[PDB]
Amino acid sequence: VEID
Amino acid sequence: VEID
Amino acid sequence: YQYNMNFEKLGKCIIINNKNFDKVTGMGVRNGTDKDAEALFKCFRSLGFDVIVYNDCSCAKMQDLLKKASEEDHTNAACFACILLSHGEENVIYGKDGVTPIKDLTAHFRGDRCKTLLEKPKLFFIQACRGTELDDGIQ
Amino acid sequence: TYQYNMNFEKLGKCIIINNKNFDKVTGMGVRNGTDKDAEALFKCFRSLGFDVIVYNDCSCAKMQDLLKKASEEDHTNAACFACILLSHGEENVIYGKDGVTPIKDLTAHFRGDRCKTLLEKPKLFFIQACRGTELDDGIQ
Amino acid sequence: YKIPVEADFLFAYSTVPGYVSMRSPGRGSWFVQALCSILEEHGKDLEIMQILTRVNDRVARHFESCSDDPHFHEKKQIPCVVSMLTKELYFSQ
Amino acid sequence: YKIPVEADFLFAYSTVPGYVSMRSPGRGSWFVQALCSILEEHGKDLEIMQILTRVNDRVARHFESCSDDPHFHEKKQIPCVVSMLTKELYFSQ
Repeated sequence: VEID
Repeated sequence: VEID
Repeated sequence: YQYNMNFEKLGKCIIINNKNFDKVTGMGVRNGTDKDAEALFKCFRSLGFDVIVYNDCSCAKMQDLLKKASEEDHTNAACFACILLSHGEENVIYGKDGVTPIKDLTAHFRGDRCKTLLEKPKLFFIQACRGTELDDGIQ
Repeated sequence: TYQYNMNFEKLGKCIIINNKNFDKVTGMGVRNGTDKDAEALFKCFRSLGFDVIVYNDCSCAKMQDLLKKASEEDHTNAACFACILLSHGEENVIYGKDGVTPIKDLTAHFRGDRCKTLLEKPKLFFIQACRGTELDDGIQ
Repeated sequence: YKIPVEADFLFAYSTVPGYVSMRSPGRGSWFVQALCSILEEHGKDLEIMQILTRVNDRVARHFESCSDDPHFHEKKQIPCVVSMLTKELYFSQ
Repeated sequence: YKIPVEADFLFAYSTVPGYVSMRSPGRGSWFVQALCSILEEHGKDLEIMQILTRVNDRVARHFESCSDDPHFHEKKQIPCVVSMLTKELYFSQ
């Protein structure tokens, strides 16, 4: 998962 | 009228 | 799709009614706020909340009041409500002796800091300024 | 008398701003997955009845201007307005490809006194973006 | 399994960020007057967002300021509801 | 007569102030997945606050992060709805  |  | 309200109590309701302020703060008397607090007391009492009104609280008193409430046992309560009546600025509310961040008052009731209110609504009503802009309106 | 009046010739405009790529000076990485978001949102809001428009990799100036012009259009025959922002962000702020711009300034264009034809009509803003660096560990 | 620690909060602000909040010394603050009025009639049969939406409408339409300081004359106010609720909330049953 | 200039806005944030917002490179952001999912099924028959409340619930319960960085492992997210709406909003009729 990634971060905004 | 008054300010909070 | 609805919060479960089948509990022995609706819940605790804290009203913090700040009318008078230390001259150090520069803030004036909040006339009319007693009528607010009484009207709110009746309404939330009528809803079923166990309401208690605190008057002219210091920042430390407000911090302690909410901390103590978050540490009580809410297992048999459906929800929690808190009402803040005071002066303020953005993200902050006035005690009688200065300002305290709203985030710090409400953080006590986070899921990991108040297990007995987990999955239950936590309501905060705030009458206070949030800056100095005025809305002139239109039409 | 408790619902917004929806009896207009059209539902309204839906603007999607899909920011995937950023100037490396900004420190921001590629937002992989955002194209799938923009596609899903597009199909979804078109299905609702919105006139959907998708903008990609916008600068801060482009976003400000894009929304300014939309606010200056005639919405008399629309029931409402929707805008969707997909990007990086920090508190109160959203990234263009070349920097940050306040969320307040993007939405201010549609204020009652600056967009009279949307007066008394709902103005919706959907924002996918970080608002800081805190993480929620969860509980139970 | 887990639930976000910030879930299930609701903040009902008397006004929007950056803005002022008005109070009549004789009758009380605009937001509270409106809040109590709507709660008195509909506290038991409306969902909380319906209640606060109506409060928004009442503050927005029924109130306009009078002040001899023209800087504070004929001003308006809109409250601001912040919801992290995950279900609908009724104060009954 | 007059209406506040800040009235009738609604902000649907993917997360709460100060916090991070999650995105799956393969599936898209959590908030958008949930928003679209609920809108497809209930966009035409539910009020906007009911929709976003359900979005709040789905993001809060159906999602939990996986990362090789343990700093970003098993994290959660709750969205945040800010309403200055003065009426109920349905996307039909």
